[PDB]
Amino acid sequence: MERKISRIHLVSEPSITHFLQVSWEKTLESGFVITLTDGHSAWTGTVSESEISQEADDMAMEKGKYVGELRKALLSGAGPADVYTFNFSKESCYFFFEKNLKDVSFRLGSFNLEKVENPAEVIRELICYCLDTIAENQAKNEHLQKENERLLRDWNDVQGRFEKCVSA
Amino acid sequence: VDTSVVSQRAKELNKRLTAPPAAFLCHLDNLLRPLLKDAAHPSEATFSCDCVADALILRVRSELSGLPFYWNFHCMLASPSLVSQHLIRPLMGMSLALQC
Repeated sequence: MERKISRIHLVSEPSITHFLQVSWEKTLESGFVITLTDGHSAWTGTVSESEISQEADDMAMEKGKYVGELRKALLSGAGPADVYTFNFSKESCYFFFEKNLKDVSFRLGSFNLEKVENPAEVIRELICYCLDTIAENQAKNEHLQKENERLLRDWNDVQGRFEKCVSA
Repeated sequence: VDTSVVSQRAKELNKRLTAPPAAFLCHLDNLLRPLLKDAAHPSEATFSCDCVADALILRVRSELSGLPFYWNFHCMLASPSLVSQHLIRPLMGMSLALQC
């Protein structure tokens, strides 16, 4: 169960930075759970395989690149030549994200979310997951540093060893 | 075709768009001009032709920024005046110039 957090600036409220978490089981094709939050309230929704397949079919685009576009948009991993915009209608709880060209707005995806009744639980879970990831990354980095020091020492010794061997 | 029908046909062909006619026509020109001006220039521009009833449906499919872009020319048989003014008189002009 992999998760990814991203920062999105909705067009409606540019001055506020919203957080969007997307969780998928094994691959992005199998459906995902999306939770949007702003620090006080959260909305959660789910997308299954059927919905993504139908959306891909409707667009008349090859399904091999629809998943790539969704990965580049929802997960916030994209180059400088592409820009995405997200809009969230509160009353209709409708969340759609699109790709913005030069005055050529193309729609990419649209979902519907439901207001959660335990915002504190969602925020606490997000913070706890972030802290756990930070700790694991720090431990892994320390281990890698130790291994690198060991390898450097071994190479430094073997240099002089080779010097002596060639001398003899 | 004028600008009014461009938006309608764009809505019908490729949905979920929010672009004005000007940008659509600019994209169409940028796609078409390179091919017509010079050939043997791969530009991911699939062209197809069909006939239904005294009409010519010319379908062009392209990818802009990695997204589909479809357009259809619903050409109809030209009037005698246009055909003459565009092919007949110029041809005789060239023939006479070459004879001179």
